[PDB]
Amino acid sequence: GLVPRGSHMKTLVIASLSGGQGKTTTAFFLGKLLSQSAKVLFIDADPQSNLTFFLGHEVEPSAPTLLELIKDMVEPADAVYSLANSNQFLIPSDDGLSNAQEYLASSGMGAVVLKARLKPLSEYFDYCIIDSPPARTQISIATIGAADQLLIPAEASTKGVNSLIRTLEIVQSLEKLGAFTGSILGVIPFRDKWFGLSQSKDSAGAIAAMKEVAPQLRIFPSILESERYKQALNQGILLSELGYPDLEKPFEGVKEALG
Repeated sequence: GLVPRGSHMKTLVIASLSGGQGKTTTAFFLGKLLSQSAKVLFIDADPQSNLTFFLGHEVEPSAPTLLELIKDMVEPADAVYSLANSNQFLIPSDDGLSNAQEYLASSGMGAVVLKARLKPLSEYFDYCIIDSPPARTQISIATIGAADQLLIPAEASTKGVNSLIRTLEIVQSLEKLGAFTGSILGVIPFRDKWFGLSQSKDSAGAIAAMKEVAPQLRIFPSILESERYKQALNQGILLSELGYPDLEKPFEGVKEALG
């Protein structure tokens, strides 16, 4: 049973055209951090289902997940599961989430299907954090449509700059069509390589080119390349709890920009 409150749930989406463990990382640590003093709803919109795994949830056989919520086969709240933490909940994903592609496309309003599905939950949480799939897919675009704020991780590399660009053009076209009504929180570069005191010229350049391509956008302190992210993720804890609080700073920065 879900306790309703005075809350008007603010939906944040971590979206980026290309394949990146950057979104899932950013969704995990950012959600966990928001849940310190707020009620947070995680949505795992990637058919790879990592966020669901990292948050330590397993989907039982006849259990309704995101797929069932998208296809209107179940009340929204029946796809919301409680987590270990008392402030964190999860609309999971497993195997067949990709069957949502056909359903969404053929509906003729894919990009706003999820936005609709989640309205009912508006009063029950303070935040919704969506980890979107690593492609242009129907789903990909339904998450963007659902967003009040959009956060775009981008690899500090040429591939990352090109992905930032394709993502902004996808967003713009959804805005023109009326699907995307939110604003863009900013870009958060990731896999930024440093060699002690000097950063990789390649990373410095990509990040410099991000500010050029999108001078209107805010570019957050970046996520250093580091195995720690994967280590904490694996044991389901924050980076500060693992012992490396500096790495947590760029996520703190994002939290502070939502308040």
